[PDB]
Amino acid sequence: TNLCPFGEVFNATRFASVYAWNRKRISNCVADYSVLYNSASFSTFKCYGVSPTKLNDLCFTNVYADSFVIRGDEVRQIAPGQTGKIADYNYKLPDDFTGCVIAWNSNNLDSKVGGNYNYLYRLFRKSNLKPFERDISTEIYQAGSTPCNGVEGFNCYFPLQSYGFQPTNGVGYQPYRVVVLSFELLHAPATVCGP
Amino acid sequence: VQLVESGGGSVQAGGSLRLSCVASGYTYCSYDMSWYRQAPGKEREFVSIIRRDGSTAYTDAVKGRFAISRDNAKNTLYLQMNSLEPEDTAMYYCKSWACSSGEYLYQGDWGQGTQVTVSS
Ligand SMILES: *[C@@H]1O[C@H](CO)[C@@H](O[C@@H]2O[C@H](CO)[C@@H](O[C@@H]3O[C@H](CO)[C@@H](O)[C@H](O)[C@@H]3O)[C@H](O)[C@H]2NC(C)=O)[C@H](O)[C@H]1NC(C)=O
Repeated sequence: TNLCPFGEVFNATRFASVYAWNRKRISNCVADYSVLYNSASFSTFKCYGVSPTKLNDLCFTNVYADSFVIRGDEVRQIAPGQTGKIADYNYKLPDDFTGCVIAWNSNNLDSKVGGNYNYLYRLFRKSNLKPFERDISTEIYQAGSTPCNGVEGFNCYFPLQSYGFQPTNGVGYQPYRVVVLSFELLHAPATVCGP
Repeated sequence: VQLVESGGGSVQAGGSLRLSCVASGYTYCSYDMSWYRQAPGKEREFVSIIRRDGSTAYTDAVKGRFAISRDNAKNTLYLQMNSLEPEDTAMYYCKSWACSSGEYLYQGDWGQGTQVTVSS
């Protein structure tokens, strides 16, 4: 017993680019998921295992707080069976995924007049990610054949783009902080519970 | 980690300039590094990268006029700009890319930028 440090994930001052997404292992703590689902401040809150009522009543060996920023029209893609720039090249969930996506509009925090260049995403990739792969490679994307020779140019894409979040974009093109809770049962009996 | 650009200024076209970016502060791994530029009113375009394995890429506009170099001894990143045209006028920005070590992950950083300004 003390209190799981969800505080550190949700109220984080800075948040990760989606290519370079953060994971935070949660172990050896109480929980209290209801602080989460009862916030006001969550625009999105799909669960995919479990009614978030009865996940307060249940115990897991580990919990992971995957946490990045995307644009609002991308938050469609943070789910099972999804497809596009974000699901394919930046953050895939599995088809059998059982946990919770939370997100919320962060236009106040993560925008600037001229653009916030800090957030980025990956535009091209020789194939799609496996579930929960991350790729923080640079490496010039070869869209043609005829090779790149480390020039960026025609058919030769530097494959990480900036979002450039202004506060005068429309809601589809403004930044959303996302947080995926993933829940695994294993051998070594329990670590994270519910009071 | 706190990047800080320097060098650059007003320069007659066909001259040269050395940009210096100086890292300050630690991190639990070693990261790639880029030059970006943002022209007047155009957005931020990539200029070059250099990676852990010592590979470079350059943007086709600057390929063979411009050269990226690190001195890890002094934690300093170098852009040699030669035979500057007016098109090369821009605010120039150094960027540190990501890396992991273990559970931890480093995001990156941009600097304030410095103004290059190329007449004729
Ligand atoms: C993220 O940060 C905010 C800001 O510091 C946290 O909100 C605070 O949440 C607590 C939950 O324990 C609220 O507690 C109760 O509220 C009433 C009045 O609102 C107060 O009189 C009680 O004594 C009790 O503390 C608290 O009000 C609220 N703070 C305010 C005023 O903004 C939030 O918990 C953090 N998020 C996560 C997921 O950790």
